[PDB]
Amino acid sequence: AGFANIQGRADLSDVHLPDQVIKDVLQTAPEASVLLNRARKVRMSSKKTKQPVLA
Amino acid sequence: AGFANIQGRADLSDVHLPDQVIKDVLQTAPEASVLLNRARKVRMSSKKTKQPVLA
Repeated sequence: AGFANIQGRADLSDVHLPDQVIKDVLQTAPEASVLLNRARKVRMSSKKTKQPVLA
Repeated sequence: AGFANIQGRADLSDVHLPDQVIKDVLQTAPEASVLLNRARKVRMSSKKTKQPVLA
């Protein structure tokens, strides 16, 4: 054997030296859109809308 | 003999002419650390911590 022997990290399986886990995801919140909040909103009831204009 | 004699400082022992002692040590009080107060604080239970991230 000799004198150099010491217990190391690599002598144990990962089950006995587990990483601590933080359960929640590190993320920033989903950002809201510009046009769907600034623009005037109308319900469409057809694929196309028509309006007359003075020209 | 003579007229020249007078009692000097050097004619007494240091026991009888003591310096006054102020017992309290002159010092400024210990400062606080920056990161141990400013950062967010968590208790670790293993050499490593692992967290999931949106990527």
